[PDB]
Amino acid sequence: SMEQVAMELRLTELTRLLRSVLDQLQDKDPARIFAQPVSLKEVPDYLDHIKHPMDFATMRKRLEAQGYKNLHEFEEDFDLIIDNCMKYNARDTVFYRAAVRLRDQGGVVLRQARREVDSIG
Repeated sequence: SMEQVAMELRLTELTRLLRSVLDQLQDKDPARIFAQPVSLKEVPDYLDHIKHPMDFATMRKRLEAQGYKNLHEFEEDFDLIIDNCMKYNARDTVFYRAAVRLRDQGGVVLRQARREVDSIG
């Protein structure tokens, strides 16, 4: 149908916006602490602590499969990155600190993205 296509153009544009959002968030992690999944070869107990691992490469795969239906689902995944880190790592670690800084700097980006999503519809 013509509607199904209109719908698909909206998703494609949402994906385009979320891709730019993802790039902006990932720039706030210059150390690349959150770039890839935590290695289960190197942290073999990880899944005993963290039940829903997340990282920027895994978000990018979902994004490019147009697997995010709305900004809420995208934010859920970004929040996992931060919250998993803040639980697994102690407060006095470069990892925890990196998550706090990503959360704080990401807030600004996410704030405007929500306005753009509501605005463009």
